[PDB]
Amino acid sequence: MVDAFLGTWKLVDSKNFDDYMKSLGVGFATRQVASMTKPTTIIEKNGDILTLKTHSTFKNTEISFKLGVEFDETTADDRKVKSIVTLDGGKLVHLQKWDGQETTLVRELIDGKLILTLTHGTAVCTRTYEKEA
Ligand SMILES: CC/C=C\C/C=C\C/C=C\C/C=C\C/C=C\C/C=C\CCC(=O)O
Repeated sequence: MVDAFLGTWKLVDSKNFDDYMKSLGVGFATRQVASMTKPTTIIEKNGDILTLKTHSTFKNTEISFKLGVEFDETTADDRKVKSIVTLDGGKLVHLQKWDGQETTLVRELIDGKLILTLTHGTAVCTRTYEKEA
C-alpha cells in the first residue's frame, strides 16, 4: 500500500513554496533560508507505523504515525496541529488542522519521482523529490 513511497528522497524541483510559507505566516528571513534549502525526506515503516523524517541544513523534523489515526504534530514553522495521514487514490494524504485552519500535504509518485503538493488558503506549492539509492 505505502511501499512505493518508502526510502530516501532528495528535493529536485520547487514551485510556489514561498507562496505557501507566506500563506502560513512564515517570516521573510525564514522563507529566504527555506527557499535555498534542499531537504532530504526519509519515509520508513515498521509494521503499520510510518516515520517521516525531513532533514536539512536549516531545520529538521520527524513524525511517526499509523495511517488513519490522528496524531499531534508540531510543524517546522512551530504550528501545533492535529494531523492524519491516509492513502487516497494511491496518494499519501496528510491533513493538518489547527485554529479552524487546514493544510494538505499530498504525495504521489509520477514516473518514479515523488511529487509533494502543499495547499493552504489559495496557495498551491509543488515540490519534486528523486529517490536516493
Ligand atoms: C524541515 C526542512 C524542510 C524544509 C525547509 C527548511 C526549514 C523549514 C522551516 C520553515 C518552513 C516554513 C514552513 C513550511 C511548512 C511546513 C513544512 C512542510 C514542508 C517542508 C517542505 C518539504 O517537505 O519539502
